[PDB]
Amino acid sequence: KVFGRCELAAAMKRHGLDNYRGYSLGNWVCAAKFESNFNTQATNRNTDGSTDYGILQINSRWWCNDGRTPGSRNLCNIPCSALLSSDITASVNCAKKIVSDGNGMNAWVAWRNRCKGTDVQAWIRGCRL
Ligand SMILES: O=S(=O)(O)c1cc2c(O)c(c1)Cc1cc(S(=O)(=O)O)cc(c1O)Cc1cc(S(=O)(=O)O)cc(c1O)Cc1cc(S(=O)(=O)O)cc(c1O)C2
Ligand SMILES: O=S(=O)(O)c1cc2c(O)c(c1)Cc1cc(S(=O)(=O)O)cc(c1O)Cc1cc(S(=O)(=O)O)cc(c1O)Cc1cc(S(=O)(=O)O)cc(c1O)C2
Ligand SMILES: [Cl-]
Ligand SMILES: [Mg+2]
Ligand code: NA
Repeated sequence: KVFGRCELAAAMKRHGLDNYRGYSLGNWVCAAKFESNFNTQATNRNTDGSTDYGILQINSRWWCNDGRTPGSRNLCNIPCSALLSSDITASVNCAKKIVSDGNGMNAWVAWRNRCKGTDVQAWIRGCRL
């Protein structure tokens, strides 16, 4: 599934991401934009044998189990396939875990490089939230 910005902003808000650990809603929408282009099916391979999965490109090295990332962790206690669902619930809950574990949103490369210190509110303006 591919979200529009306002659609994703609404879903994320419903899932309690707005101001989660101090990060306003637009940060989460912006991160999803540059990580996955709002695509729940997005996957990207890493040089360490891990894979980044789903709307927020959560990786199999630390956060989920894909059965093909030797020696990795599964700190969100989920199959990586759950991060590829049309329903963003697993992705959102795992992202909360990543952030609340003390990693910040800085965990997300694309967010750090393209969202942090920008007008992230642009991502939600004009939406009917
Ligand atoms: O894209 S929109 O934000 O305009 C939208 C609004 C409503 C919708 O019903 C939908 C989209 C369709 C829809 C989408 C999704 S999602 O893309 O996966 O996020 C999920 C649902 C859904 O009907 C199912 C659903 C989930 C939840 S949740 O437990 O909070 O995630 C709540 C609802 C759902 O229908 C109720 C609901 C809340 C809201 S509100 O944003 O809280 O006002 C709007 C609409 C609702 O149907 C009314
Ligand atoms: O990720 S967070 O938004 O939670 C965060 C907030 C602050 C932080 O200090 C950091 C993270 C740590 C941090 C990370 C990095 S990174 O490697 O690029 O991820 C860089 C810095 C940093 O403190 C250094 C730094 C850079 C910049 S920049 O010119 O925009 O690149 C600004 C600042 C920095 O400390 C000041 C600053 C701005 C911001 S703001 O989000 O732009 O308002 C938050 C915090 C800040 O310390 C307060
Ligand atoms: Cl915002
Ligand atoms: Mg990425
Ligand atoms: Na893993």
